[PDB]
Amino acid sequence: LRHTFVVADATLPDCPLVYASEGFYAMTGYGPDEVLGHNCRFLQGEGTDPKEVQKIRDAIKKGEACSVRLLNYRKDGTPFWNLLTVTPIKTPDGRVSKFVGVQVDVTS
Ligand SMILES: *[C@@]12=NC3=[C]C([C])=C([C])[C]=C3N([C][C]([O])[C]([O])[C]([O])[C]OP([O])([O])=O)C1=NC(=O)[N]C2=O
Repeated sequence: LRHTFVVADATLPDCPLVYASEGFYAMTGYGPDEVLGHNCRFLQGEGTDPKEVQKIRDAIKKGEACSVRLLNYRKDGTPFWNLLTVTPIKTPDGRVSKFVGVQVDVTS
């Protein structure tokens, strides 16, 4: 099934995206110049459920995995439903270094 993939740097305080797959840029309409070095939340908009945004904010603080269903918006403003799974990548000393994300457009 079609999916996209990003990597966030958890050594920086606000988890900026440091790598994105070609499908991520193609699905959202943003280019690497507007994606790299930024937190993923720019994809959110009016109808994004803050209860689910909270679930990811908390899971990132606690360094746990998480899977939420988020209303996101393309660059041209049109919406799409984003099934998002965030996975923590730890160093051998237990510290979280990166977060990785699989995003599926589940608008069907
Ligand atoms: C975004 N994908 C995504 C991928 C990774 C690896 C991580 C760590 C986060 C996301 N987010 C969410 C965003 O970065 C942030 O974690 C949340 O908005 C909650 O934090 P705040 O401080 O804003 O309450 C993703 N958010 C999206 O909307 N779409 C994704 O694809």
